[PDB]
Amino acid sequence: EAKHQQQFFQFRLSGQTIEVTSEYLFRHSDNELLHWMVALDGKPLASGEVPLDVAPQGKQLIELPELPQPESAGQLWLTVRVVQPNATAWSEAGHISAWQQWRLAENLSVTLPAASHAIPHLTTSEMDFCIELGNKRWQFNRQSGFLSQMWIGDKKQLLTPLRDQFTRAPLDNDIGVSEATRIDPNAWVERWKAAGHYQAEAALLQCTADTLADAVLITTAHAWQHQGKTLFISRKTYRIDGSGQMAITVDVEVASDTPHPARIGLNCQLAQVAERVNWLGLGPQENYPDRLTAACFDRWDLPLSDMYTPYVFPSENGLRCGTRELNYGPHQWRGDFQFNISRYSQQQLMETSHRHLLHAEEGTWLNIDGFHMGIGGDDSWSPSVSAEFQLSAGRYHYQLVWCQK
Amino acid sequence: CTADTLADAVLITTAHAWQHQGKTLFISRKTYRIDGSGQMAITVDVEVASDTPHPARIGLNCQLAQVAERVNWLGLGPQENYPDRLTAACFDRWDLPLSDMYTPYVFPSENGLRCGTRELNYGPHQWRGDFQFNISRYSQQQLMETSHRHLLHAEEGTWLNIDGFHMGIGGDDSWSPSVSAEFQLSAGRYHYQLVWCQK
Repeated sequence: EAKHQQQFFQFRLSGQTIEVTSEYLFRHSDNELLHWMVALDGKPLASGEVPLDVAPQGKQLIELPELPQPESAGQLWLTVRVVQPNATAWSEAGHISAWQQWRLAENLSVTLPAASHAIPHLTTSEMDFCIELGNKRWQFNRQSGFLSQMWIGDKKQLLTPLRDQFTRAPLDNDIGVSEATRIDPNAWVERWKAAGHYQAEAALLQCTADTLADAVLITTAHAWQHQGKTLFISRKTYRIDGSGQMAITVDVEVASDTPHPARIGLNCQLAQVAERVNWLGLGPQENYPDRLTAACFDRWDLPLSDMYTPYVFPSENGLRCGTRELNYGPHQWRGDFQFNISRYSQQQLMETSHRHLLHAEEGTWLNIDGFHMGIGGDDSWSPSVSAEFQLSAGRYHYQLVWCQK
Repeated sequence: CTADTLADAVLITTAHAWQHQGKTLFISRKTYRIDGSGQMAITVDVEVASDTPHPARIGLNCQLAQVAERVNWLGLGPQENYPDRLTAACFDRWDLPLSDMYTPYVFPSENGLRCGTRELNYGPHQWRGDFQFNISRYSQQQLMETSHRHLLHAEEGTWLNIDGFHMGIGGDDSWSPSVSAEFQLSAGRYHYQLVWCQK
């Protein structure tokens, strides 16, 4: 982020041309070339290299060629980079000094899914709701109202039920100068624990199931309470399609008087560990709602070890925003969400105070959040998060599609 | 366009798409739920293309067949307020005549919008949820076509426009786009829920 925000080259896309403005004051652009690439949902279509000849604090105009626009559904992204060909005394050959990305024309998906010939079968137990579709199987716990288990063949895929998560591991900016012996009432973590965010117990309100013509609909509605005061109300709709897709639509209502939650989304612990994570979204670095300018939208395939940022003081880390697709092992999640996946739970990151004392848990912890709250950074003793990055709307909605690839 | 009965409700799933010259601009997916108590639950999800210009409105539109003399809404009022001009309005219960719902601008344009509305009672109809509503005797197409307020004529029934999201009005100048980026409909995906019942 520091590298992207301190670039000596500013880019402005107008129509099809690109205005490049140098911020150098004394040197001429003699060791830089511009490399542009157009990608449809992570799949490249066209590319080219244009040398840069920019005067100090000057202007240059680059006229792009005919950009291919296919009729396939997706979003076209244009990414430009500045590459230094020769080796400077402080940089190697091929060093990138600046980059920028823009959203080109979008082709919305208007096609219809094929008719599901096979229909899901629903068994209504006294304490469970079990949906079977060939190899696929799901089991909802009627006592808790959450997705208790998923089955492919005879292998369990969930160690813990897929629940909601309105809390995160407190960051260094959230704690502030608050200790055990000194309590700062303005610190975000103290307001969260004072309102019972970390101690809220989910109470089941509604849990119904009914079969449709070609699908099975599960309607769940919970409420989080603390000392008789309701903080959050979550209403979820689960749809099992005959093609195998799980459509989860979640609506969250947050009280106005309670402190703004740091996270609105889901949480689970998968029973299978994988060595690769392939996500289409903003990356490949750790990015947040107030720190996503450096990240670029593309398809990134990275090992699970790089999903966890090795902060010595444990906190929330590894979040990737603007994620359009996420492939992990046999699981695929689609929609617009912010995901973080690691081997350590959020409660372990909260309890532990050193990274060397952290231990990898069974399975893999995954946190998919429809909405995430900022990190701040103006100072480490006062709330530094701007009002535009705080979860203060009151009503939130997000849709997830869970399938097996 | 599908319909199916539930254990205690009837679900209607509709999904449309707006196109122009072979290019899709907006995609609307609606879910209608008829409950046994009489409530209509309409959940609408709208997808807007990024390259197209930002729409000025995302919501519903209808023309009721009954005219009423009072409008009773719980929300921000009692004046005409907009997403960038709602600081003066206060949240309360306002009961006002239908004649005051239309601001008599001599040059016809969009008017009468009330933001932050939590409930809206008009005749036998009651709408609940979070929405921005404007109700008048003149359609939006008539306001577009007509250039004077004295040439406007009241149509049959009453035109109602309930919008989940509304875009700003500007006002810095009358010759350049004055609407700030925070008041523009540029998120891409929008969702709103309405409850229509008879009181």
